[PDB]
Amino acid sequence: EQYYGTGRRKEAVARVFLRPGNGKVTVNGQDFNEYFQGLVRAVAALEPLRAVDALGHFDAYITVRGGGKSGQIDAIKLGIARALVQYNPDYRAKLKPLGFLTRDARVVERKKYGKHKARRAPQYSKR
Amino acid sequence: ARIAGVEIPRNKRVDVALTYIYGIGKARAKEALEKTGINPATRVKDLTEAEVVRLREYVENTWKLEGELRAEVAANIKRLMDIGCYRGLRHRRGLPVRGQRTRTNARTRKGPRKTVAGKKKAPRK
Amino acid sequence: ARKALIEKAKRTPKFKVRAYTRCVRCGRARSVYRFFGLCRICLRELAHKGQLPGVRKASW
Amino acid sequence: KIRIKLRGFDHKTLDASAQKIVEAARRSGAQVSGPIPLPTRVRRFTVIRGPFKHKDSREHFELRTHNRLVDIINPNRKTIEQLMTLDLPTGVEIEIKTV
Amino acid sequence: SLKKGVFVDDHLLEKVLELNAKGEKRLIKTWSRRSTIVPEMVGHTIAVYNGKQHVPVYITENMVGHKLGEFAPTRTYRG
Amino acid sequence: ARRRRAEVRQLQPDLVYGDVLVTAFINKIMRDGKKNLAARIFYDACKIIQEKTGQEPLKVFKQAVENVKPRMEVRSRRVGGANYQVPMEVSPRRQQSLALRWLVQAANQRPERRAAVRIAHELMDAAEGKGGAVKKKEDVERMAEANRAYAHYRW
RNA sequence: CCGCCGUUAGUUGCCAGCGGUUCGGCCGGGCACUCUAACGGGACUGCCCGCGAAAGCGGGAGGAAGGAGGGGACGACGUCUGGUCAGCAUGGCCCUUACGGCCUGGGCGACACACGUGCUACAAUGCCCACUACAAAGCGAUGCCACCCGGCAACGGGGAGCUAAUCGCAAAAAGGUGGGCCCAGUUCGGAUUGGGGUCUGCAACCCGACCCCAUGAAGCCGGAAUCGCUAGUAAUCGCGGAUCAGCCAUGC
Repeated sequence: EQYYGTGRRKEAVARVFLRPGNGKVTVNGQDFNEYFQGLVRAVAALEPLRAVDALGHFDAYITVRGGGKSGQIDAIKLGIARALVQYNPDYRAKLKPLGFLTRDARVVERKKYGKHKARRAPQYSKR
Repeated sequence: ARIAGVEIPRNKRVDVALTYIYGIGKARAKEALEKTGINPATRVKDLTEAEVVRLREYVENTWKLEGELRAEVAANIKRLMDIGCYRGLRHRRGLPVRGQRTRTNARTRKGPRKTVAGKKKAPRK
Repeated sequence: ARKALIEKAKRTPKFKVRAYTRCVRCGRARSVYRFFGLCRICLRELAHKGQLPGVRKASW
Repeated sequence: KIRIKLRGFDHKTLDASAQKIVEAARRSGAQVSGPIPLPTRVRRFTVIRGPFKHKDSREHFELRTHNRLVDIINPNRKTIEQLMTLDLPTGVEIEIKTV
Repeated sequence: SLKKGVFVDDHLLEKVLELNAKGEKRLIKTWSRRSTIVPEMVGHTIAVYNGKQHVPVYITENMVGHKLGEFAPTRTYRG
Repeated sequence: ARRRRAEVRQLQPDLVYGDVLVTAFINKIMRDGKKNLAARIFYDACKIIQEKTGQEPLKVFKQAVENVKPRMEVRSRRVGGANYQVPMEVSPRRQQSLALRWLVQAANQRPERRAAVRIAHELMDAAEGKGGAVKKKEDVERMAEANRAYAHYRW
């Protein structure tokens, strides 16, 4: 009845609620196709739905927040993947080498005090 | 189909083609084109002499352009160089007015940089 | 001349636009973090030599 | 009906005290809404290491300021009494308000 | 450029108010090359300071009312 | 580099047709960050291109890719002083890679208005062999067999 | 620091489930969830297929995480007798009815030029308008400065809150929705030049930043060379902060 799911990615945390039903999603206040009318990673975030073809089995209400829209979206992906696992661990087993429960190592990392953008030094003169 | 100083833009959005012109930018443009009619969108190949004429009736019958704006500035400058205020001093000597940085820059008001001789670089290495 | 500069803005002279800070344990106003009134090098000597609560060699 | 604000430095020392609050207050007073933590506010600063004026050689330092918060219901005698007589910060500071 | 009311110098004020009341000399020296130009002096030879020495200049008409030191050169060598 | 033979690394499995070629192209067009601006340009493109002809996009696309696939290159070689131009048969990775990036070059030249038409025109012309980058590819092949001498003197 | 799990606590928040509901958590109500955080855990090539005298290399399972997890702080014995006494301390040497005190004024802002390092464009992967999303990080009751009245605004008048997860600085921007430009110095671009002003400050001459009426320069992507950089990195995108009255801050 209450298939809760968590999903974190890049300065954003997705409070993903999955309930049983239609496999249709209304995210944070706007429709899935309307909130996310810009990045096609939207439907890509629904990859777990398409992974078990459950884009019709289980409804969803979402509360993802933080970062930028993209990171939010991918985080939602992790969330959807994690909601079914809690209530059906037969599903995590078939979804591991698919890369669904392995995470990142990213942020716009701490600024350097010798270079502009960490990798960007002052250009070098020599003379 | 003319106005002043033999100026005709020909086939374009009116007010833009007008902003192309000396002494008047977008502000004055919209101002005139909103006090004396004419919608901005209309291209000029479909005009009529009436509003052309009365537009030119807001143009010169009010402020000043071309022949004056240059002459006025010129007079003011003749004043800046009448007692020789620091400003007019630097008007003569060939530099900007701000008095900021001319040590390496200042080539927007006095031609290309003609290298003296470098004055010979020491061992900076 | 160095003795004057410190006694100068010490006893309040005229307009607010002439109030330079001071590392009172060295004597300078330049890059003096006006939260303490301590210059760069000297804020560093005091902090280094441990005489400061809650001052941390950042590890973040 | 009691609110208390806590501003301390050293985490270990402060927390054991912030524990000593809610713990012993759960005795001398009734229910003590445990130390709902307030983000370690930090006064950030930067400096150099060498005096021979360069544009290199720099280190970052943080004034790490710990915040802790306490809420209490309807108070008692004993609370006031014993929890006004003792406190050993030897550092940390405590500032309270009964809104 | 001061919102309302302009900025000048009242030492020159005390000097000039009794200078106008007569129209005495041609010696209106000023070791204060700051104050904005104020026409209320009938324009006499402001023998102002030049950072280095007391260099003069006459004030006449067209100068509507603009600051002082820009007329005391103070900068040596020209280019 | 030295101790290392480096490694490979995955390409974003196209979220429309599920191929690596697609995203490699996408990433070429992807400028200054916004992957989806330029990607949108190429998908708009693919829709236009698949309107113009009677076959699917990956077909025309792959045919163009084959019209590239630069099988031989020319590097630099020491000879105690003089310079050699070593004509060597590539690893298909760089073949297809700079096939997509030189595709992108041909698109850089193309004087078309909106980008979609540039990319489109390019894929057509290329798929036939009338493409700029394809032409280029065979020209660099001419470079490869012009120094056929150097094909026996490599580094 | 950040990535997962857990114990530990909810005036941040939350209908996740109910209610009031001005269908804004706005309010009872809860604190499961978010976060915030005290403390721990958790992954070692432990294991599996294989090869190797080994080191260990290739695949696989497992799992939040792999086989240094993405980064730090740390910079040896000693060198370059580099350099800082003008940040300091300090020896030595020198000034003393002054190389010092006071101050007004100007000067480090000056200029025929070489160069570094930074910024902003030469457009159509791009600019202008409206429209509307999604960041973190911080400073702020000797301060941060909103909400209304004004105005083109800078900025000022009434001044509201905030000793501050509860109020504020504050508005992110790229984007993307609808339209307009049309490859032309091009509504590209903003230096320079004139005049109108407001703030700050005693006061913006030599010496300020900004709102505005006017020009709209040089430039249609760059010689010889030289430069950074292996991924959330180049690039792009905005900001807080700090010294600081304001302010040349594109710097850091």
